[PDB]
Amino acid sequence: NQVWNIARKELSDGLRNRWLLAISLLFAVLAVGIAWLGAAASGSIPATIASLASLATFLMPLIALLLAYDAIVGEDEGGTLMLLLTYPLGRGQILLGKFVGHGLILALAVLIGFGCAALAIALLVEGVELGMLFWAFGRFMISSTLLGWVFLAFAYVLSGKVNEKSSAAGLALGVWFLFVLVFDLVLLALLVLSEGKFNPELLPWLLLLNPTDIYRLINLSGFEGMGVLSLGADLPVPAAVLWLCLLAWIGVSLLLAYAIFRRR
Amino acid sequence: NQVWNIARKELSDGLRNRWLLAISLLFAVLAVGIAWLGAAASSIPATIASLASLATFLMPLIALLLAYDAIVGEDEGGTLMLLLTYPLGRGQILLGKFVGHGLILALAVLIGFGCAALAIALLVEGVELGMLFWAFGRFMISSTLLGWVFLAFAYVLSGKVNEKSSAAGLALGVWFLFVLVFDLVLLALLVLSEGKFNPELLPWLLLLNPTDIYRLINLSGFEGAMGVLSLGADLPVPAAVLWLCLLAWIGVSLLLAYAIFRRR
Amino acid sequence: NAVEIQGVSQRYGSMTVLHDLNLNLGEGEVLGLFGHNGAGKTTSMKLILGLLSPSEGQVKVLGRAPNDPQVRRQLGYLPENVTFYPQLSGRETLRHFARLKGAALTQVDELLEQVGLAHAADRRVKTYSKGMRQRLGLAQALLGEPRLLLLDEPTVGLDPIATQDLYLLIDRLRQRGTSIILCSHVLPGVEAHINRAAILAKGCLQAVGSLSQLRAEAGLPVRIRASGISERDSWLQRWTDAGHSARGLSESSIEVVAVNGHKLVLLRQLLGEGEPEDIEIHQPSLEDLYRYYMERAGDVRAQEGRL
Amino acid sequence: NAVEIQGVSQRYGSMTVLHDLNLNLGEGEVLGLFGHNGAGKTTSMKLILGLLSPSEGQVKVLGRAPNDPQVRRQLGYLPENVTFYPQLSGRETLRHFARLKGAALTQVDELLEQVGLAHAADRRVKTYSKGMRQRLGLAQALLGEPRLLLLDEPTVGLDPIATQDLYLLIDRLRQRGTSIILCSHVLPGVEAHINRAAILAKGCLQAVGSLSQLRAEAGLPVRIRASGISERDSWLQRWTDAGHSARGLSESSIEVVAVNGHKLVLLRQLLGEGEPEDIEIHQPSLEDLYRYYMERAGDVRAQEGRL
Repeated sequence: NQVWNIARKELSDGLRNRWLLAISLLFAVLAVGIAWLGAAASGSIPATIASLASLATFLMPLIALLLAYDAIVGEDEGGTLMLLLTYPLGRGQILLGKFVGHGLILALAVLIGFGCAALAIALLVEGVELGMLFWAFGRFMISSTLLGWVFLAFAYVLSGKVNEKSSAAGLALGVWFLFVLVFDLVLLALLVLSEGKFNPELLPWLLLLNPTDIYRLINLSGFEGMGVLSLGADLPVPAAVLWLCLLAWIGVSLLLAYAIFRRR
Repeated sequence: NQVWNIARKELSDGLRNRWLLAISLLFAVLAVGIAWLGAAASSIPATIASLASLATFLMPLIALLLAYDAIVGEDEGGTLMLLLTYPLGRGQILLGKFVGHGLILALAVLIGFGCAALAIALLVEGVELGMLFWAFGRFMISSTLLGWVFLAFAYVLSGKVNEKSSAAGLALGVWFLFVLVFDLVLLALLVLSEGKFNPELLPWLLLLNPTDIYRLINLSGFEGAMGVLSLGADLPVPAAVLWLCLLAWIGVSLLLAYAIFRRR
Repeated sequence: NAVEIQGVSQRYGSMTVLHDLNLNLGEGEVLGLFGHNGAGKTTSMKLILGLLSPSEGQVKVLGRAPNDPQVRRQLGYLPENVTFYPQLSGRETLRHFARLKGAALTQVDELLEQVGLAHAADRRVKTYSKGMRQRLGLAQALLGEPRLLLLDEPTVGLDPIATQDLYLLIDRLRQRGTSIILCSHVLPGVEAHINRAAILAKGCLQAVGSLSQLRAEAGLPVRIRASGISERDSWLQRWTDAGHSARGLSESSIEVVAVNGHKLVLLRQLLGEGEPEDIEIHQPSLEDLYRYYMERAGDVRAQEGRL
Repeated sequence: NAVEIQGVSQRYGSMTVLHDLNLNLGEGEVLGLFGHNGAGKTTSMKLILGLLSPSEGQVKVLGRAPNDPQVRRQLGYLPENVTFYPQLSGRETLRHFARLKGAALTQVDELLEQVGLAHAADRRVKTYSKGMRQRLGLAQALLGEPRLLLLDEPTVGLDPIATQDLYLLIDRLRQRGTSIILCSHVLPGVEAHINRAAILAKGCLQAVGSLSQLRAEAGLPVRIRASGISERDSWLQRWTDAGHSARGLSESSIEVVAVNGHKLVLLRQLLGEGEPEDIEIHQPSLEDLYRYYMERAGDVRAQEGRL
């Protein structure tokens, strides 16, 4: 299948990006930086892992948005997108090959970010009994990939729309502001003002509308011990579908990325 | 003169920049935002301490956004090869790109700080109006003078490299260095070195970074949220000479760019 | 045979950006698509590809529809001003494209020698020139056994030696039975290597034929400088009364400006005196025909100096 | 005399990238600088602009130094590929060069009237094409009525109508008395518009003269293209038997390289036997002279149509 054959390019194009190796090293040295300063200030594991998960609310979009904002429109300025459509491909095989090909980059970024950091934590206590950490970080490594795969797909929606690489970053920095640090911040003020005509108890029953909160919802499941994340503790839904809506924010966003790719 | 004629373009080029009109207005809403809450705290010397930390994070960033593509954006754009065929000097287009970018930064703070200066007239009726000419008037002729250093920092870095993307790699590299590194390594000489390297030549260590001097010139007579600026009363130098090292931090860092541009 | 276009037309909204185009193409004949203000310099060029759909009629590339992958495996294409992925190496860029087109990987190192890129292989695409990228964009079009090439300005930025043998590479290919389509704006330099022209403007086809056909079509004069012609007077006046202009150039040379409908029979009259003595004919070129057919399309000329 | 390059041997790093050219230029002359595979053309183009220092030599522009400010008002120059200022407007970026060269501001509007840009003036330069940027970059080089131009591939991406009209505008200024230097790589086509060619290679000047001077020096074969002959194979088996490398271009179109002892009487075989529909005698072009003047110095011809 040729969807893997375009993904061998974007894996090789992603690893030779100079900025992407800089941020993923900066992700990994801050991955141990919460880990070393969370162990030397302690003596445990789930108390500091929310601060570890709060690091990945910033950088795992910013790894994904730096990697994939110039995938569709970055090949349209180069003209190779017009060349690739003359090649024996579907339109969707370009996008799904870019989504797989950028997808194994940042899957390998958290395996070099968290994987050194979590195995350093097991080699800094020696009596944490490291087999219980596999149920902790294995619930955490999968969600970090599943977070950034949404932000890969949100990058492909914006990069399908715009016509130049310079205005692609103006939407790429816009979505990283809006989803990470604005859409939680509006819900702080929406708690304190919305009580007369719009009841705030009925507010978080359908707060699937920000996946980085769902990234923070899965990483405090059973390990709460917060702020805006206490509103998800009022959910009567189980946490198993809190996985499944985050996987649903890939396929809703990829279908919007596929339909915008057919309008070029 | 030729030097105004190149500056008349660059004044009109920065006003049509879509990027710079965003974060100058983001500076302007953040300037009135701290002034609104600082008036809500009534801490009037704590207002100007907090606004100086805001311009530490943004007046280097506006100056680096304005002039990271100021020399190397002319080279890969091809105009720089054309421009030396004109009746010009090599340094005559550096000064004209300096003055033309510099008056944008003067117009950045006059639309940013000056509405926030008159934001005190909207809410604090009864304050000393005559003190504000000494208060916010110390901001306007210092934030430009920090910003003109980072312009001349940008002409050094955009003169040396030969790629517009690699100039952006030194743009945030120099923005992390003089803002969020040099305060931390001087904090590390207090904490990790325990004052055991050299105690008596601690006050000479501040002139190698303009951003603390910008914090020094605004917190010169008013003390207050200092933090890392605990050597401010330790200086045997008066604050009148603290202007002059900042003007020397233009004139060294401008003349090193003209030494770079002479062998471009 | 290779490309057959039966009366198609194209519209973005309801305005016809291409109107009533009817082309044909043989298996070895190369074709120069020339347009400047009509959209059919490029929207017909996308219509040979599967990038657009024929909204009025249908096209046939190699007897098939142009969206089948069996068509595109034997179809080369080179766009204008293409820059590739600049952090990626040069040899793996072709090794990316050979996996996509289904070409064998043994062809990759041959084609880098065939475009002269082995000294510049295994380097980044950002450290290439304009024409050094144009060798790379040529080389992906030669992948497999490409029956049809579409070259939109293939010689821009190239070396002057590298321009000429590229046409000899094309003349290697059209003698091998693979018809190409050229799309240039620089008209001298493709007119020595084109086989028939496809000049069109204002969204419609103006003229299609050979360069001998269009000078037979357009009434357009030639200049026949015949050096060394003896006796100077009766051989001068004999073209003036025959409907032509004979320049009385005083260095024993007669320059006849004719109408070229009687082209060869004056040329046989130029061997009728026995001493033609190294004559020179100046046919009107491709851009001289391009100035004609804009007036046939109604595009007026400029002033005495404008552009 | 406008340009007097006398004995200039430019080196850096003991490389000798330009070795001892003696290049003169008249007043109404138009010159063609042609060079590749080295720094021959581009450094000599930098030497006449005065932005590169003449190491061991004088470059007398109009009798004066090339870094004087008065000679840079009488000079115009168009570079390689200028994406000018993508946030500026079209009228303002030529007004920006109007104050820079010191021209009057009643010239910037009529130059956008002259060069066909007034319909797209007062628009952003990022919305311009490559052809409109070359339209724009021509107009700053025409600014202030200069006495010396320097155009470095001025017709790339350009309209083929406006490609023809630009050489009319050069010949408008050739009749004004302003010397023009072309630095092209689209060299078939400029030979109808230049007066002298200057081919240089490996940092050394190979040949300078007119095309009458180069064809008299360089003995070249003459391409006799004939289309529409009766049997194509009967002549390709005969012209190769006569000692001429003849090939076919269609099912009936041949061209024959001559020797000019065989250009005349062997052309009598073409008319009275196997009658074509057209005979187009090509002169040895400036592209053909470039292949000779390369192969005097080095760079032997690539095998079987590669590169």
